[PDB]
Amino acid sequence: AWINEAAFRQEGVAVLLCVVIAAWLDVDAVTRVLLISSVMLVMIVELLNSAIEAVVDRIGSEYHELSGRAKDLGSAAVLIAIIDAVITWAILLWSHFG
Amino acid sequence: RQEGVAVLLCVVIAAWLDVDAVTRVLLISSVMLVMIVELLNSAIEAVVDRIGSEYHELSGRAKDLGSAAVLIAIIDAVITWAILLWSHFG
Amino acid sequence: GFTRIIKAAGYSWKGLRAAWINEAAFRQEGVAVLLCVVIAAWLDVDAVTRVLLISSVMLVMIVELLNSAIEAVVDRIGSEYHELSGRAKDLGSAAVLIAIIDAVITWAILLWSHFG
Ligand SMILES: CCCCCCCC/C=C\CCCCCC(=O)OC[C@@H](O)CO
Ligand SMILES: CCCCCCCC/C=C\CCCCCC(=O)OC[C@@H](O)CO
Ligand SMILES: CCCCCCCC/C=C\CCCCCC(=O)OC[C@@H](O)CO
Ligand SMILES: CCCCCCCC/C=C\CCCCCC(=O)OC[C@H](O)CO
Ligand SMILES: CCCCCCCC/C=C\CCCCCC(=O)OC[C@H](O)CO
Repeated sequence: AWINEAAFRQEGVAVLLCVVIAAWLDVDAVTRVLLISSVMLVMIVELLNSAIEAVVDRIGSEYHELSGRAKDLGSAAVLIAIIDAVITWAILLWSHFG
Repeated sequence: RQEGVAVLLCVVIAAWLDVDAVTRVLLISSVMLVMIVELLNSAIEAVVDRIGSEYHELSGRAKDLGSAAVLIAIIDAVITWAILLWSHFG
Repeated sequence: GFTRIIKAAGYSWKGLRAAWINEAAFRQEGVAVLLCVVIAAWLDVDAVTRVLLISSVMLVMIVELLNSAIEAVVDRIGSEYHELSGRAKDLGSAAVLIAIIDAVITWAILLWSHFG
């Protein structure tokens, strides 16, 4: 039901492409696992974030400081996850094709 | 809890196999990740239920989203074990 | 598309800033994580090992943030004791601890192999 939204689609596709790319690369096994897991974690974390966003919104439209805060914190996690993935790919591919 | 059974076993098997430390860290973390995601999913369910037993579009949305996260974590785990065991026994 | 990023980035900054400003323990964890990343970056190890040392402490930060987000929600609903509120927090806290243990182990194991 949730898959049919422009934000999740654009997100799922990026990750999915990375997994596909990671499956084609001529890298050793552990590197391949690290390339795939890192981007999948992005998707996992984004899903939990959106889940939290849903709960907040479920409570209602009336703004509360802690409502904004839960979403910010959620967003921050997605950001750290993405940075983790960027760092992971950078280090492992530089090592490999550099 | 039978998740810890599945978990301990994965930890046992990973401990038993003659793999290097890096491989062993990945076999274990991939399983630990499923547990972290499940506990966070469960926490989100706890909150959805704390708000009300009554149905709401957004309450089900939250639960579907958390559940999809657990699934992706499980898939990540299966892929990790497949790839590493294939390579270990390659 | 461009704005989704810009918006989310700004929320992310507010989240980090809020977590930092509100708890000493969060700041101290941030210091620990940053020291760990820096050490991992300045260490004579292969790339995969470097990535594991780094991603393991990052995960700690990720689960810390998600869990604090859940706490924010619980606290938002009511200050009153409620079984499901205590439970949400208990579960979330379990998650954070596992992430931390996984990290300590990951570093213990990998640093043993390299140095020992
Ligand atoms: C060689 C190609 C890959 C290079 C390495 C980098 C790949 C891994 C990094 C990112 C993939 C996930 C991106 C998520 C989509 C996104 O931006 O979401 C923004 C908002 O929607 C968040 O709410
Ligand atoms: C002679 C043969 C030796 C090799 C035998 C290989 C056996 C592999 C056994 C287990 C791997 C499991 C990977 C998925 C982890 C997972 O699913 O975590 C549990 C949760 O999903 C529970 O909800
Ligand atoms: C590669 C490392 C990426 C990050 C790794 C994870 C650790 C992140 C640690 C802290 C998050 C940002 C903290 C912001 C600092 C802050 O709030 O100062 C006070 C001012 O706001 C007052 O006006
Ligand atoms: C986000 C969009 C990215 C778009 C990128 C476009 C350019 C293609 C780059 C890499 C693909 C893999 C290419 C290398 C495959 C490779 O290493 O193959 C060796 C062996 O033959 C494998 O068995
Ligand atoms: C129940 C079975 C689940 C099956 C899940 C499929 C996972 C797809 C991942 C990679 C595709 C490429 C194949 C990877 C094989 C492999 O070990 O690659 C590492 C090293 O490159 C080896 O040298």
